[PDB]
Amino acid sequence: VKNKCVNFNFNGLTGTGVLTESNKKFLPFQQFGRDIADTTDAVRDPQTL
Amino acid sequence: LIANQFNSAIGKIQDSLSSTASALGKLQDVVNQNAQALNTLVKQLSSN
Ligand SMILES: *[C@@H]1O[C@H](CO)[C@@H](O)[C@H](O)[C@H]1NC(C)=O
Repeated sequence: VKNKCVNFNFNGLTGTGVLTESNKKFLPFQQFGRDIADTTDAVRDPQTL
Repeated sequence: LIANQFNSAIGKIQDSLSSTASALGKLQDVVNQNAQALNTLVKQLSSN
């Protein structure tokens, strides 16, 4: 789902928030990004890269 | 006369402010301090 508060779980990585398609361009090997505060900010759909 | 001195006096302040980024030392510090504390306050989360 998108644009609704949910309890997402990515490859065991969990959390709560709203998921939208980003603009950031990871390197292919890079799995998922973060913030200055070490906080999760970006995810890569494992099934939808 | 005094007009010229005053009017010229203002002009320096512009350039005494235009380039010397250390002019606003105090204000920039206060914002700096608070920003850091929040980082420290946030960063404490990740500690067991
Ligand atoms: C499995 O994942 C890959 C890459 O994300 C995708 O191309 C493939 O089609 C997926 N399997 C199915 C049945 O869609």
